[PDB]
Amino acid sequence: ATRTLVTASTPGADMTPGQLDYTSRPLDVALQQDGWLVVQAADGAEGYTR
Amino acid sequence: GLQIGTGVRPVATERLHSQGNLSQTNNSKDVAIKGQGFFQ
Amino acid sequence: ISSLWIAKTGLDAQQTNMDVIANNLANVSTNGFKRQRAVFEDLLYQTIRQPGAQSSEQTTLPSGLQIGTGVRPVATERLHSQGNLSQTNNSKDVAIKGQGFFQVMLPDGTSAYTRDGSFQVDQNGQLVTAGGFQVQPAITIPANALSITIGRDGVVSVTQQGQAAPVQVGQLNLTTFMNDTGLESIGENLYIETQSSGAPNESTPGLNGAGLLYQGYVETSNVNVAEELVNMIQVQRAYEINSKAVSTTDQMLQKLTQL
Repeated sequence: ATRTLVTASTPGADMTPGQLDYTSRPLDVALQQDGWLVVQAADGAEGYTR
Repeated sequence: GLQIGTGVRPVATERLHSQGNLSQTNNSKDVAIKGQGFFQ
Repeated sequence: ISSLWIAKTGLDAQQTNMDVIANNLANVSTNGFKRQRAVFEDLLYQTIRQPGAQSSEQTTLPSGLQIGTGVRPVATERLHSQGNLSQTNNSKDVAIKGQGFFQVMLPDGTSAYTRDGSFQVDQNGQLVTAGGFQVQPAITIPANALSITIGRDGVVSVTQQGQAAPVQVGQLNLTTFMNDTGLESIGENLYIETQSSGAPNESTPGLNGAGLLYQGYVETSNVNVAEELVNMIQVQRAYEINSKAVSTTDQMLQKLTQL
């Protein structure tokens, strides 16, 4: 057994918080380290975003 | 672990409700209020 | 290639240090802020050939190969020094002389400790911090108050229309920790205790090694720009050097793969 192929793989993501800018807009929100806002996706089930 | 900051924002602006100096105007209808209170 | 994976760590360390410097410079005018310094620490080494001793009186160099791994940021410590005092002439500004933190009740029940003294009266009279969070010892101010005074040992009193004598309305104690460097910091100039620092102990000012209070003054941040500029220059130069290393190893690898 010598041959060994390689296939690319992608884990989920990196949830490192991004840098945020102050826009002074009254309804622009920034979350916590591990916070998520919930929205209603197209299919009906809720989804999480930042 | 360690912590990294992200910046600064202004949060509030406060007024100094102190007592200012009085200047005379010799006008019979000029009123200077000394202390606390407001005209409605 | 190991060279790329080492220079990547070098560049990341320089980037994080630059971010720390930028954060220190950005909020230089905020009150009760303490500067941060990031300390780095090298990773472990791999010994490929053991340095076998000779002791043959040949004055030969030791023959041992030991490769490094890179650099990581290990900690970011804040310097808890006494900053300057700036006078705002406001009757509800308190500056701490020495060590100690006021305690604030967060909305989710927990308590956070802050050194920034800028208090305002709410609609109900309760003393709150700029942002709406209220002070834990729950000091309240009656209406129709001529003037509010705060003692040097955290006793707050007020004067009414008459009676020719002020009436106390509360006590303003403060908490202390054994190792104040290890407090996890969150926004609104808030700090919370963790396992790194000891359990807080509360006391009136002037006792148990706690600082006094000055009314009408606030404590400015202890940021020294003269060394911040130097650190920024050094960070830039080190980043450029690591970029040069990346370019060199990429060029030699390209030459290798030419054939």
